[PDB]
Amino acid sequence: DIQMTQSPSSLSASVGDRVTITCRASQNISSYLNWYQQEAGKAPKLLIYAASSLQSGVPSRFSGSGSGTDFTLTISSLQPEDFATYYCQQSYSTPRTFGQGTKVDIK
Amino acid sequence: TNLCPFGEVFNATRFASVYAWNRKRISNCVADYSVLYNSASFSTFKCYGVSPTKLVYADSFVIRGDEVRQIAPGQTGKIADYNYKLPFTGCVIAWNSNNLDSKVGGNYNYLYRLFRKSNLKPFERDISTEIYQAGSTPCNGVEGFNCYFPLQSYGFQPTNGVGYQPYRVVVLSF
Amino acid sequence: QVQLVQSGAEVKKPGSSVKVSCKASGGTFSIYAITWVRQAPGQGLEWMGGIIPIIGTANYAQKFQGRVTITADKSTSTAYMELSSLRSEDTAVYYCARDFRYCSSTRCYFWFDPWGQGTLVTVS
Ligand SMILES: *[C@@H]1O[C@H](CO)[C@@H](O[C@@H]2O[C@H](CO)[C@@H](O)[C@H](O)[C@H]2NC(C)=O)[C@H](O)[C@H]1NC(C)=O
Ligand SMILES: *[C@@H]1O[C@H](CO)[C@@H](O)[C@H](O)[C@H]1NC(C)=O
Repeated sequence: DIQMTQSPSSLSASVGDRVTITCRASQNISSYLNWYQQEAGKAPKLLIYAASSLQSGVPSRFSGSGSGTDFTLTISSLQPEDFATYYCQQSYSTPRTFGQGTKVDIK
Repeated sequence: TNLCPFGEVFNATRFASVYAWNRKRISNCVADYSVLYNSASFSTFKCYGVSPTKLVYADSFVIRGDEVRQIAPGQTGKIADYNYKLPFTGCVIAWNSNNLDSKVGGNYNYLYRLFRKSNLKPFERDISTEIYQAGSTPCNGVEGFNCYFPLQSYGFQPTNGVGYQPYRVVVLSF
Repeated sequence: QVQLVQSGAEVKKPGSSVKVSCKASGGTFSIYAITWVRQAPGQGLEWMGGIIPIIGTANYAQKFQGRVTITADKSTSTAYMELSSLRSEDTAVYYCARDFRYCSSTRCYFWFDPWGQGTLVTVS
């Protein structure tokens, strides 16, 4: 299977700060990485797909870059509505692989 | 004195999708084709080898507008090469069905082949769901990761440009 | 517009079975794929398996082979899953999604947009 490594496991930040999250696979997969946000009590939703495109309509709060084995997600200016967990999925195998997940915390 | 059900061929409640075509044979029928020729409801009425004023296998399906020109001998493209390959003598008749097929939210009852192992032979109808192998390694049942599900759907909807309008196409081969 | 609507919580005890489902709207029911994922309280999210109804054979993760049946009903446009031989460690929220893909040229990319609500099963 594909090992999806997601870190830091904890990213505190203030509102208006920047958040950087790393999603690296042990395998070189050119562009199948997706990022999801999960709010408390809810099913997860997609933010970013196929490495860098947005789906949610979010006003450029999330963006990122990289290819093959690596990838970096950045939060451009963290807002109150973003205090949610995040996780990576690499859509390149059966089973699909998910990372362990991370969260953005508060001061 | 005995005109056949051209009306069933044309005024079908539902049309076949490319990939899963409705092949009807017409025999023992008056060839009154003035009914199609003089009808203003049709747009394309391109006759090959036959005069349209003098003019059977009736192959019907729904295609998007940019691809209408592919239903012809000598053509290439997603439909001409992977769905419906034509060699022919007869006419290709088509009309804009936007008011029949374009549903709100999108009409997703039509499906076309995008990924194929080889170019189709004339009138070959491949109706299988076999997974496209891409070429780097056998899929072995894996989902589409540099491996592909062979067909893509195509939705039709009320707001579209010309190339995105659905067309009902009937190919009458003689 | 493939909104998925899924069933609520269930409590059947270990040794029995739990069947859950998600009804799909929008269209193109037969392709792309119905997949199920689960997560325990604590987001140890994993793929269980899924099915492309036009083929109808499914593909399962090694953790659920022989335990979970994933199927689909084309006329009901509904996703189904049933876990047999229930255990207390199976407590999780189960989710549906459609494996939507976008294709261009010779490559397609896959992601999950139409997430359901989550069905909580607590066999205890
Ligand atoms: C499909 O149905 C339409 C009716 O909606 C048929 O159109 C009629 O055809 C007759 C015979 O030429 C005309 O006298 C009528 O005035 C037409 N009515 C309308 C509303 O167009 C059409 O001929 C049928 N198609 C085929 C191939 O038989
Ligand atoms: C990673 O994938 C790209 C695109 O498929 C390829 O060009 C590159 O050589 C690969 N790199 C490694 C280390 O496998």
